[PDB]
Amino acid sequence: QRPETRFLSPEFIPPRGRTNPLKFQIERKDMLERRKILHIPEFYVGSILRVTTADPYASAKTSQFLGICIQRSGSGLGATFILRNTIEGQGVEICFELYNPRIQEIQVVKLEKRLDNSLLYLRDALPEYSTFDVNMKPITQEFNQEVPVNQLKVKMKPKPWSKRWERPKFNIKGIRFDLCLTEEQMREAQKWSQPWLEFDMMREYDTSKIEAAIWDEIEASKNS
RNA sequence: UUCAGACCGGAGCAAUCCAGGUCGGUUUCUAUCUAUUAUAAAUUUCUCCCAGUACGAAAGGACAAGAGAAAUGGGACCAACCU
Ligand SMILES: [Mg+2]
Ligand SMILES: [Mg+2]
Ligand SMILES: [Mg+2]
Ligand SMILES: [Mg+2]
Ligand SMILES: [Mg+2]
Ligand SMILES: [Mg+2]
Ligand SMILES: [Mg+2]
Ligand SMILES: [Mg+2]
Repeated sequence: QRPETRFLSPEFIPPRGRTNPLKFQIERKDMLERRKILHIPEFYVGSILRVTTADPYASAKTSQFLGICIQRSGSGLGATFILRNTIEGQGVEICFELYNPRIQEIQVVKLEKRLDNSLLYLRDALPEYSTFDVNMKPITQEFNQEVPVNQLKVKMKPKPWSKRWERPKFNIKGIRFDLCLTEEQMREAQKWSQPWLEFDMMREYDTSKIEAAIWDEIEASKNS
């Protein structure tokens, strides 16, 4: 059995603006020129990575970092992702540019999908979830063609949290809300819900034409 | 401060009073007329040097020239970040 679904790195998806499509073919040709030197592996928010940077100021030019991918955003050449880790008890985040020429090797130790598409809420979660072993070895993939969905509820510090996570606009399934909240506050949070949004139709973003076109563009670019 | 209430010194037999303190106390306008409603052509630090040299018995110790960084003020703009 060969389950086959093509994972397109999220920054090959052009934004909704009215920008002239000529711009996007340029960015694509550049970042696809970049793909051929530095190899960029798949990963998702929740997946654990280790990046090697060229560091001008250190003695060993290589700087090593390891953490969770908390969120990604961008498009074209300006793609970025954010790593999070606790070193010695200090919470540390880094923002990396995917296509930046300073980055030498990216390495995936654990490929994983956690329930929410961004976790900034690991800021208010207890220190365990942000801690990782600097030296852990890459734990490989069995080619199940199923990226494992780890459903893990989290514990949080007492309020306030850097954002209000209980409220509907965030759609957080990952947080454990029974232990961290009271019924009153769970009714409060329901006053900000906007039920009609999922049914808004016109607010929906259509892709697939573009998907076919640019995927064909990537095939065509690998061939040559 | 500056009215109406109120205490506390004091002054008056009192009513009341002292540019003496203290607490409290309504801030109204829908613009008729005149006036007016975006051109540009930078300013300042602090470093780095020079040169620890010129200057003085030593102790302390420069400008000028030349490379950098900022900050503020003009004019803009969202690839990223952040809202
Ligand atoms: Mg905050
Ligand atoms: Mg009296
Ligand atoms: Mg009052
Ligand atoms: Mg008063
Ligand atoms: Mg007034
Ligand atoms: Mg008029
Ligand atoms: Mg008016
Ligand atoms: Mg400015």
